[PDB]
Amino acid sequence: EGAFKLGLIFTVAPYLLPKLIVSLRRTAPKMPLMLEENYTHTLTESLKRGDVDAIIVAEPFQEPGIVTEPLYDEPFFVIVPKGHSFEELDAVSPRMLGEEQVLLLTEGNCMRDQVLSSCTNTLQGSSINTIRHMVASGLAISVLPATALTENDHMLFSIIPFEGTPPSRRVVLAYRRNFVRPKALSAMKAAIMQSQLHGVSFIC
Amino acid sequence: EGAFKLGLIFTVAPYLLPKLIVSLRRTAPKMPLMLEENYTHTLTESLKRGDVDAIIVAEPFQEPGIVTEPLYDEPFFVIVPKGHSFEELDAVSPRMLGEEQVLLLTEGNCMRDQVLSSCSELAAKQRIQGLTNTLQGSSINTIRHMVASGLAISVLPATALTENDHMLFSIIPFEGTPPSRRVVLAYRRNFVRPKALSAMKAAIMQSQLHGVSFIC
Ligand SMILES: [Cl-]
Ligand SMILES: [Cl-]
Repeated sequence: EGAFKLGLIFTVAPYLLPKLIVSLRRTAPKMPLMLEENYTHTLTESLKRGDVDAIIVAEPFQEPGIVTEPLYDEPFFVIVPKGHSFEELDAVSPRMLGEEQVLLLTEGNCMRDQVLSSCTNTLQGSSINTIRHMVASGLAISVLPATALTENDHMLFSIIPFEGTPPSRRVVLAYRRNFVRPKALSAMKAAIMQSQLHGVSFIC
Repeated sequence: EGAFKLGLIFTVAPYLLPKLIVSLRRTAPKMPLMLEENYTHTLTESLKRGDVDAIIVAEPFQEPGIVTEPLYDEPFFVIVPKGHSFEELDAVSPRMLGEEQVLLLTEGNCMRDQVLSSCSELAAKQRIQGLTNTLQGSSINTIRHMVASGLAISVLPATALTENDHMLFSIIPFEGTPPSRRVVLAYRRNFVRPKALSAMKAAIMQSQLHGVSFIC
């Protein structure tokens, strides 16, 4: 088979891919990947031009001539520096975060909106990588997507769940209505679905 | 506010930060960090305007009124899909990867040139149709996953190599003298906080990062 071109948003790509490759070898053993990571907007534009075959992005997503399929829901968690007061709380986070310094990802990341919608000087990182290590060092607190949280990273900060129903995002596969590789696409949505990504609720 | 503003290149930040954060809690346990990851040239401009207190970059680096202090050398390794011929090879990779499809980082990554300048059978392809025809990924993240998917082979910095990703591709050593990069600390020459600086170099030197040789 010949290369599928897949684009994933920044806040998803580094976490989904490792598992997508493994389950892709089950579902499309002979199909190489050509991979793009980028902002939703530049990703939509590139898919519209057929520069890229399918992209993984998140609600809200609506675009003429483009089809999306649900993949999974991914809950958010609050992270805080070691010794932050929320360390005493079980899963006590609603919008008690109005009184805290919160790092939000830069504009262009759909993750700024989805946390903002849950609850100039606004402390802000360009990425999860810089945001998690800023928090680790005590600069402030943030909100991360479940799949961005290493089992092994309670050494760096503390993950404090939201209470009740956590804010979450819906990750989806977007592709052109007129796309003409039905087998590659279908093989792709199955690798993702059989991927075994931790921390999410697959949509079935 | 006690906050030290530190910038690091893309191909360094994700691998050094976690350890650095841990060393830093011994050597400046009250110094919070503002961080930026970016391309070298972007980073230098920020250092110069004082938006950032210091930056982590690699050789070659020379800039007027900027000082650098070496931190470590970091070898490169070839990575190849599962089942690639290089897999039964010894540590055989000289530059006989002029014969292979070689993924390389996009323009703005100093790692593009370091990989190039090592080999030359590879600069040839760039001389050809290069710099857009070239087979490239903007990040080590997309590259590692194209190599693992089947797409091609590549050359990676040691500290990017998960001791537990033999699942995805195969790490092939360069024979004899591995090509390497030199990671260094750069700051303006008359920075007012020599103590902040010195705790940074200290925390990095003691970070215990794997696969590098520290420069003492
Ligand atoms: Cl990120
Ligand atoms: Cl540069």
